Amino acid sequence: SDAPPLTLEGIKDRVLYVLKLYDKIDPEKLSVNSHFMKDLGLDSLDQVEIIMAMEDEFGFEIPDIDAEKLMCPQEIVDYIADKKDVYE
Amino acid sequence: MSMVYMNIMMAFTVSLVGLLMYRSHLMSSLLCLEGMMLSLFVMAALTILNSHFTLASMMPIILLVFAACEAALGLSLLVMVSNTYGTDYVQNLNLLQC
Amino acid sequence: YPTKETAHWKPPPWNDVDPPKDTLVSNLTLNFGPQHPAAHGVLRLVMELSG
Amino acid sequence: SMMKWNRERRRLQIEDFEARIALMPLLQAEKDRRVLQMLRENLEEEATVMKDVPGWKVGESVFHTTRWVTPMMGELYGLRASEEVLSATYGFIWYT
Amino acid sequence: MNPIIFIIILLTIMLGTIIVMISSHWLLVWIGFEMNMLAIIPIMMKNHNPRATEASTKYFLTQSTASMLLMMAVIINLMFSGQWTVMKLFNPMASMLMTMALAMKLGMAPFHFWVPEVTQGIPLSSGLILLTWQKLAPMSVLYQIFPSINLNLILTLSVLSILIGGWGGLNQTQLRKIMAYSSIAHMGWMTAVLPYNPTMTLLNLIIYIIMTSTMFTMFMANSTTTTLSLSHTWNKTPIMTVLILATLLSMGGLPPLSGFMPKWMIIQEMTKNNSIILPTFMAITALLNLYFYMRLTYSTTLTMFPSTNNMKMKWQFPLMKKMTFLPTMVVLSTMMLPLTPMLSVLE
Amino acid sequence: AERVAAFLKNVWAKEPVLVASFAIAGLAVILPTLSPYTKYSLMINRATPYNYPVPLRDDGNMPDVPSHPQDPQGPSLEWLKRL
Amino acid sequence: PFFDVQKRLGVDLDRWMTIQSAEQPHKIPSRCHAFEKEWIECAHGIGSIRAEKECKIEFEDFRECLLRQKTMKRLHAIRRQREKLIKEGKYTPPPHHSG
Amino acid sequence: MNLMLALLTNFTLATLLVIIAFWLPQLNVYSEKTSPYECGFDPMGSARLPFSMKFFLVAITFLLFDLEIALLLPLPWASQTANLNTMLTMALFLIILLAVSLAYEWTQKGLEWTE
Amino acid sequence: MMLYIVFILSVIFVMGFVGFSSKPSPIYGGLGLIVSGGVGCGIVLNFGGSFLGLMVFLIYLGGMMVVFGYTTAMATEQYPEIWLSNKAVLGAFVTGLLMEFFMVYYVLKDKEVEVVFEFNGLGDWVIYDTGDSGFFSEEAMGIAALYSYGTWLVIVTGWSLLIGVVVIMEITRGN
Amino acid sequence: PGIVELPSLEDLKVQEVKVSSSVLKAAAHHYGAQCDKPNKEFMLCRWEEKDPRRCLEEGKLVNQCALEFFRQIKRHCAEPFTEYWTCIDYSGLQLFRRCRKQQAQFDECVLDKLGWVRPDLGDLSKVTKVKTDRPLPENPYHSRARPEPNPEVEGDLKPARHGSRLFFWTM
Ligand SMILES: CCCCCCCCCCCCCCCCCC(=O)OC[C@H](COP(=O)([O-])OCC(O)COP(=O)([O-])OC[C@@H](COC(=O)CCCCCCCCCCCCCCCCC)OC(=O)CCCCCCCCCCCCCCCCC)OC(=O)CCCCCCCCCCCCCCCCC
Ligand SMILES: COC1=C(OC)C(=O)C(C/C=C(\C)CC/C=C(/C)CC/C=C(/C)CC/C=C(/C)CC/C=C(/C)CC/C=C(/C)CC/C=C(/C)CC/C=C(/C)CC/C=C(/C)CCC=C(C)C)=C(C)C1=O
Ligand SMILES: CCCCCCCCCCCCCCCCCC(=O)OC[C@H](COP(=O)(O)OCCN)OC(=O)CCCCCCCCCCCCCCCCC
Repeated sequence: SDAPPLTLEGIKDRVLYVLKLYDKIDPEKLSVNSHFMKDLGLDSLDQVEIIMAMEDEFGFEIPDIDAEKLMCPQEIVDYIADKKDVYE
Repeated sequence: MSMVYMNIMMAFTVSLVGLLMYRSHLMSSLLCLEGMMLSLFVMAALTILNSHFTLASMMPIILLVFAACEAALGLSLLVMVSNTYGTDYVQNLNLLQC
Repeated sequence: YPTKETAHWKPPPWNDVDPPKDTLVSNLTLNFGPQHPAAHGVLRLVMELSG
Repeated sequence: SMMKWNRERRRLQIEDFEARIALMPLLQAEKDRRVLQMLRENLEEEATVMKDVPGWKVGESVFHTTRWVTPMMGELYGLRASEEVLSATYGFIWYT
Repeated sequence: MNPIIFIIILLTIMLGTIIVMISSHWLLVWIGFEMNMLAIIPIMMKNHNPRATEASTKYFLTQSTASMLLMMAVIINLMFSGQWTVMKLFNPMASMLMTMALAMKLGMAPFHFWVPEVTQGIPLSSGLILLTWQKLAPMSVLYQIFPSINLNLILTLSVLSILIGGWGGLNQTQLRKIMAYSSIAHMGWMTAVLPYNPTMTLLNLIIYIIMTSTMFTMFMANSTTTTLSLSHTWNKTPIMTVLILATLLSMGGLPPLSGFMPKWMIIQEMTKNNSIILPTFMAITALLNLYFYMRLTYSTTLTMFPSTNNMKMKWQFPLMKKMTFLPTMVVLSTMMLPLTPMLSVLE
Repeated sequence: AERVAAFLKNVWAKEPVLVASFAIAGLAVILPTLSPYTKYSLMINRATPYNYPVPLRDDGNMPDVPSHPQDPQGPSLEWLKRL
Repeated sequence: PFFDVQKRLGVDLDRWMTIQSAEQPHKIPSRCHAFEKEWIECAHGIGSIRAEKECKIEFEDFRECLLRQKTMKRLHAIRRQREKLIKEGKYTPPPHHSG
Repeated sequence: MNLMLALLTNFTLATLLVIIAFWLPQLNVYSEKTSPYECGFDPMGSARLPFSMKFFLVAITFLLFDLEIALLLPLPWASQTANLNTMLTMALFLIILLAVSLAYEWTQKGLEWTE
Repeated sequence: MMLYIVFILSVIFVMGFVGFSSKPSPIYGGLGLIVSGGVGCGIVLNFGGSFLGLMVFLIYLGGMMVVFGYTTAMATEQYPEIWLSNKAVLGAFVTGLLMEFFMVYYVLKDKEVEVVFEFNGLGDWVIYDTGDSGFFSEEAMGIAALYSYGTWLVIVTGWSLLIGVVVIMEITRGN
Repeated sequence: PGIVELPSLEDLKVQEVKVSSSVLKAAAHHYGAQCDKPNKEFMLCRWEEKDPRRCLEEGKLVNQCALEFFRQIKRHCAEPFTEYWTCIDYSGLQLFRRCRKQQAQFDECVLDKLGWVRPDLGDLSKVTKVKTDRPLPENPYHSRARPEPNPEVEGDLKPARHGSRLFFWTM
């Protein structure tokens, strides 16, 4: 039948799941609001890899202008929800 | 019916099941269509040649003439199927009904 | 009578013509030379061939 | 040149075919006696092999009609040597 | 396509069907179908769009498969009878193969999946040939081999066709799929009376062809291929809405219209053979056909569906399409019941 | 007549091979109708004895059926020998 | 045929090849010419319903010639019996059946 | 029989030479030696990728023209019949229709390869 | 033995049908159809028809040559499938062989197999004719009558081939 | 259904002609004109009776005239004939055209010694009539009694009573 509806709980699970697979982020101190640069210690190009991992998880293109403002797991969910109109 | 008819009719049955069970390629099914014609040629010739039905000896020749018309017509459609989708897969031809 | 399976179905085109599919296949790329009798020895003529 | 020669080849074919016609009555007579003898040899050996079979009539016809039916290859060379059967069945087709 | 070539291809469709109808030799019957199939594909692929190519491919694969079964039946018939005459088949296996072969050509259930699709994928003018002229040759063969047809096989195909056609059409909004399923249901009646009285197979065939030609012709006049598109007819040609209403009620088998003649006569012959259950089931099942004909009347004639502003620009132009024989076909498809005893001319 | 010998000259200059083809094929369809020897092609074919000449039963009223092959009755191939 | 145009116009389009007992090139016969003649002549005019019951003897002879089922079984029986005896050495082949 | 021996001998001899070729010489196999040849530079894309056929229409016409030999090859035997008037008429009729078939595909740009 | 030559060819005839009926790459499918078309010439040739045997083989070599060209253009993928590459293809290939094997095993042991039709196993040579023909080939005489007897067959077959050329051009025009 | 009647191995026995095909071919034209009557009478029996067993006696006379034919060649034309059929025997097709010189010698030895004349082109292909006291067979096919035809419908055609009589229609 129709695929399960996309929900704000589903998106958040996917974002954490992608970041958990990443080999540079420590899973222990990884929240839905931790800042990539000041908390996890990732550099500028490390953040680019994360965005590309999101492009594969969901399947839509994230341009550079938007990808620079997604500086933490929360704004990625906010951006992902905005694109798919998952208000929930 | 001698034991040769057993294998000639087995060949027709094999090609019938082949045609009715597509895998992906449309060319693979057209070969089964030509395989069925080959069986019908051998079976018609065997019956006609063994009974000395002299005038019927032209049926297998006429049978081949229209076999290639179907084969030629089948290749014409295969050209246009591939021109649209880049491959002759039969799963692309689901625009109707579905 | 809409159902689950026919949920993805769409009305056909008005004039029965479907959009042409975007780029599907590319041309064959061939290395013509340098070790070719007609390449004059040291020419790598990279040709994109259709047939 | 080709038409004159092709006309002489038809006159030679007619002569060749008339030689066959002159002999066919003799060849026809021998074939009748060879087929009838081979059929009796089969019949005689059918009586010495099917004596104990309960419901067996020796030399019984399979047709309702009493008309003469040309015997097929099996009825003629049934209990014969394999090589002899091979030439009669496939000798002509295999000769080159 | 050059007009000269189009005519020649059409005549080859007719020549192929005529050869089947005048042939006393199976090989010539098989040649007729091959010639018929060869000429019909180009007309399907005359607009050159992906749907047309898909429809032609599905129609080629189905009809080529049936041709193989048709030739296999002929060859088995030759082995067990030593002759090629177009008459009763002399081996039961041959009869099954040709009955199934001719069911695939007609589109009878369960060999029906291609009729709704091919018709939807080809123009209306091509669909008219597919549903009317292509039934002349397969029926002309079933008319000559019916003594050797297995009764359980032919009657089973008829019951399924009536059920499948009646149920399939309820879910349709496209007019070409609606007529495709309507064809399947009507094929069931033609072959259901074939064992008992072949003349009623012809009478049903002739009435069906007239009514289907009337429906397709009026659909081509307004170039309408969907239910909603047909809903605008009342704002352009109100006369065409009444004619459509009368023909749909006729196809439904309602008296005093002409479509009640075949069903009425088929029930008579079957009951004379002490077949009461089957005609009662067939007649009741045909109410499915009447239902989706009635929705068409509701959205075409009996109500006034919403229109569009640009529709006002069509009021200033005439209907320039030919509509050949449409005035005659509407009268035959709705006002022939008083002349029913004329069916004896078919004997 | 001037135009007619201007289309033929053009095809003979631009497509000599097709000019030969239609000439050879044209002569193939016409000459057999006009040739006086087309009758003999049919007579030679009949005279070729593929089958055995099965004899008739003499009922006493067949004056034109030879009793012996070396008798004057029956068809003769004298024409063929001189052809 | 459905429409018998050939009968109306008296033109033979395809009735020359319907049966094997019709005229053949060079009068070449078919193996079952006699049987087909007897079955065709028996069942002429009487219709198919009568011929299925009254020309059954001829049609059974005709089918025997076509497929030789009864003949092959009889040869099979003689072959089987001979194999049994020669297996246990109870029957001696004659000099001509083997040489 | 004599044909089977002639066929058997011809292919057995060919198979022996292939067997000898692969077992007599000294072998030295490495990956570079067995790589596909495209003039010294590595191929770009598999050789199994689609290769367009620009003469496809002529190829289909070949099948229809390749049957005519089946129908035309019996002519030498057909000329031996007593109905030469009928045989000659239908022999020329069949060849003429083939000529018309070639003429149609020629004038309609059917013999010209697609670009 | 040499008395079972036709049966041996017929077994190879079937194995070539299980070749392209399993539907591997049409390259290998066309190879099985060439093999079955070659033995098919042999089977038809052993029953007295040499023109028919060499004509079907000649025709089917032309067709497969065109199919090879089309396969490399329309019906190819990066990894063409062999009979050992797919469980679907391999399953169909093994099933076809095992079914032919049991049909051969029973028809040679019992000499009688009944599947829809009653089949006999006394050897195909038992049904041959015991009377030699004259000074001609019967199959050649029959085929040569296409031009004297089969005038109506020549017209329909001739017209179909002409219409065949017209039809394919229309279908492949496009746009 | 009934035993097949077969002659014993004493009615099928006769003095056979044991010469090769080249001997028969080299003497066919003279053989077909000297032994024409006995063997044209055998073939009439063969085609009318349609049974090998009904013409055995006629067939024996064919082997009888043939042996008599070769005995006369052995008495008068023994040597020229031997040089003839040896030339025909050499060719793989047994062509006449390659042995025309030897044929002339054999055709004149028989002409002088025996008076025989070689038939002209086309004579042996004629359909000849043969007088036979053997009665013409009746029912050589052993046909049974044919079924009777259905009673043919006779009388004059009158209009249908009360029209079609279909439900309520009065015409
Ligand atoms: C039509 C059926 C009714 C439909 C109504 C709706 C019901 C639908 C369900 C249908 C149920 C089944 C069929 C109806 C039941 C019939 C069953 C039966 O047993 O049949 C026996 C029926 C009666 O035979 P009968 O008992 O021996 O004779 C009765 C009398 O003795 C009379 O026999 P007669 O020989 O002494 O005189 C004949 C009488 C005709 O018959 C009758 O009038 C009454 C007898 C019919 C039987 C009773 C049926 C009930 C319906 C009565 C219909 C009233 C008709 C009058 C309409 C007003 C006009 C005056 O008068 C004439 O027509 C004189 C002949 C005229 C020469 C015509 C020459 C050709 C030129 C054509 C010109 C076309 C007109 C152009 C107009 C231009 C205008 C500007 O025979 C039939 O099989 C024919 C059935 C069809 C009836 C046709 C009668 C009317 C003909 C004129 C058409 C007027 C329009 C029709 C109404 C439709 C309007 C939309
Ligand atoms: C000046 O600017 C420049 C160019 O621009 C002009 C250039 O182009 C180039 C590019 C450079 C090159 C392409 C190379 C430069 C040098 C050259 C010599 C090439 C240039 C031109 C030539 C004309 C050289 C020669 C060319 C040809 C075509 C000569 C052909 C010779 C033949 C012998 C052919 C005739 C006969 C035969 C039989 C074929 C020959 C080959 C064989 C292998 C035959 C023998 C084969 C066998 C298999 C033997 C039998 C074996 C067996 C097993 C069977 C027998 C045994 C049995 C048992 C049966 C450069 C760098 C350049 O700077
Ligand atoms: C009884 C039955 C026997 C008869 C059979 C009847 C069928 C005959 C034809 C069968 C063969 C098919 C050929 C028919 C088509 C002819 C060729 C053609 O149509 O080409 C069209 C040609 C286009 O060429 P284009 O590019 O425009 O440039 C030149 C300008 N014309 O432009 C043109 O206009 C073509 C120029 C005219 C071509 C005339 C062809 C005449 C063919 C018959 C010649 C016979 C006479 C020769 C024999 C005389 C005896 C020696």
